[PDB]
Amino acid sequence: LICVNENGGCEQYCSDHTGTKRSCRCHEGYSLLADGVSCTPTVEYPCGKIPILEKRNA
Amino acid sequence: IVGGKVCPKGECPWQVLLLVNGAQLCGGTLINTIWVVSAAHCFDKIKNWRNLIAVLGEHDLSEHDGDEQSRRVAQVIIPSTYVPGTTNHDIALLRLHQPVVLTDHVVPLCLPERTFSERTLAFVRFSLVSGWGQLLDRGATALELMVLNVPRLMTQDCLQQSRSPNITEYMFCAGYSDGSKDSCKGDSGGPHATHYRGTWYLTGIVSWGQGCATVGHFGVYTRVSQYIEWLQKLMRSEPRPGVLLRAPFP
Ligand SMILES: Nc1ccc2[nH]c(-c3cnn(-c4cccc(CNC(=O)Nc5ccccc5)c4)c3O)cc2n1
Ligand SMILES: [Ca+2]
Ligand SMILES: [Cl-]
Ligand SMILES: [Cl-]
Ligand SMILES: [Cl-]
Repeated sequence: LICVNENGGCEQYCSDHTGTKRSCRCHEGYSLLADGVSCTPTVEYPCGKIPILEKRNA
Repeated sequence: IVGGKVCPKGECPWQVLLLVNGAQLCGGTLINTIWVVSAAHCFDKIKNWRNLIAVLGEHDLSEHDGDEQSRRVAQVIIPSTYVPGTTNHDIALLRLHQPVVLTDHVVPLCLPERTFSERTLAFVRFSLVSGWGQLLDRGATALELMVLNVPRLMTQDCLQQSRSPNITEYMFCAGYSDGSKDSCKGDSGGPHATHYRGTWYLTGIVSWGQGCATVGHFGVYTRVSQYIEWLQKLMRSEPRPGVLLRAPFP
């Protein structure tokens, strides 16, 4: 997988590595799940999320 | 904002209102608890730097509802390459004197990685622009925070579709050419925010031009992706005396 295509499958940030290697990363206030692509919040108020809406669907 | 709608209270929680001597100056974007991104030109004519205020959690300017948080601006950082009274490199980084407290009504927008922004975000068609700007060209400003969905155009396409402002690599086009929908005077410095897979990111800053919602012309926004590294480095830096700081770019 490559970052330039489909975001490398990453929910957030993507890094290409030597080989057929790819590493996904997450913004501060998020952690990467074991799927190696998904980001989940680790804090109450992560960036780029709208609480009243997040709650609205919680 | 011309031809938009009211942003429901709390749905634009990264939006900043900048005041000078209690008067509306510009918009801004919260990206961390102490950092705000705005537009350089907002500060062209600033006489007394000590009376600059940033307000978070603002919605309706006519009332106080207690969700509002005001902070003095401790630093205004602009790129070396910016020339007052122009549009190129129309970006500013503001350091708040004290952090804002994150709440349901106060949340930062994610500043993306450059690569991510360039490779992915840049291809998301529609993004949101917001502010308390003029509701009309030559009109009165908004009392309630307004928001507008605008589509992004590749610069080549923009130029073709347009009928002046020079579009640099440090800019991009977004909006409509039918004169119905645009950002406007009073909105400058506000966010152009882009959604991707459940999260919102900063992709643009409302710059400026002559008039708003001018037929045959699109909105031109500061291309934030060009500035990520510049911003990041600054955010890691210790404060310096004196409000205004010109910092080399790149
Ligand atoms: N479609 C749109 C979209 C967004 C828009 N924003 C504006 C606009 C106009 N004036 N300001 C403004 C705000 C806050 C401080 C200032 C002071 N700066 C200087 O006076 N510089 C300056 C320097 C040298 C010469 C002349 C001017 C200027 C604006 O944001 C028009 C517009 N149109
Ligand atoms: Ca209010
Ligand atoms: Cl303060
Ligand atoms: Cl330093
Ligand atoms: Cl000073």
